[PDB]
Amino acid sequence: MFVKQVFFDLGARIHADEARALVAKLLDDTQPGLVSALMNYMPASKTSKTEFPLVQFSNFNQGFALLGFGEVGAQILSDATPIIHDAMAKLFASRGQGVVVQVSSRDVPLSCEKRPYGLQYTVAKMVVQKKHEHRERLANPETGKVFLEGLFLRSLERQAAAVGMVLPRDLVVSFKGAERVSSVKLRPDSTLAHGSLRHAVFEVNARLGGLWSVGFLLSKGFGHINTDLQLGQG
DNA sequence: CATCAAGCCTTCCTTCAGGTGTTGCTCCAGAAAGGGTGT
Repeated sequence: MFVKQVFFDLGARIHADEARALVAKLLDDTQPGLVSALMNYMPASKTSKTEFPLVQFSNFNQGFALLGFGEVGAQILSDATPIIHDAMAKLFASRGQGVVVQVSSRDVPLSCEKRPYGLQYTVAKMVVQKKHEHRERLANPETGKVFLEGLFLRSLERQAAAVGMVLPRDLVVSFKGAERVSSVKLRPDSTLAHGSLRHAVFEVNARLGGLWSVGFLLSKGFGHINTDLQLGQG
């Protein structure tokens, strides 16, 4: 259907995972149901859900941003916005002179159509390795290529299934190359790290008309970009 | 290339003129009786 994008401006850039950690800490004391819905927690305990994250953070040049996929995530985002905005207002008025928190909103629709010609899409900060077997597949390009093709196709399929719209199942994908290889950290000052691709280029015969999320670590603002910008971006 | 506004308001009838004159029925619904005249 549609995905709603909420932009939060504080005058300074904070990273999406750091904003996720910061957002949880300020509201930990009060209103726990709002935090449970925002982070996609299970309704009983603190453990997050296994399924597709409806609410995820993203990147914003002067702050961070929220993505709510579908009507449920849009409603969760709709009820979350004033409490979170007041939380940054009190947090940034507690210290310093004070800064005006500035909000923005968009309701981006989602669409997909199959075309008989290849189309190019580039994704930045792409996490691909999460067990040892995926590290073994990444050593040889032939057996890592088909793994990446299946990962991209299953990512598109699970996002189409979670948003509630039908995706044609005759899509063919192709992967050209990635600019860099870098690690990501789950928590700061932790020895554990996950391998990741940087500026990866993919080619799909079909076209996409909105925000699309691919791969793992979707709730940390990793590996989603606006396709509607990328039609004819060059 | 996608949203982002994607109207608000308040007006939202007013006054008389809102007939006048005239027509407003007529007539006949008998049948001898005394004269003619025409076949």
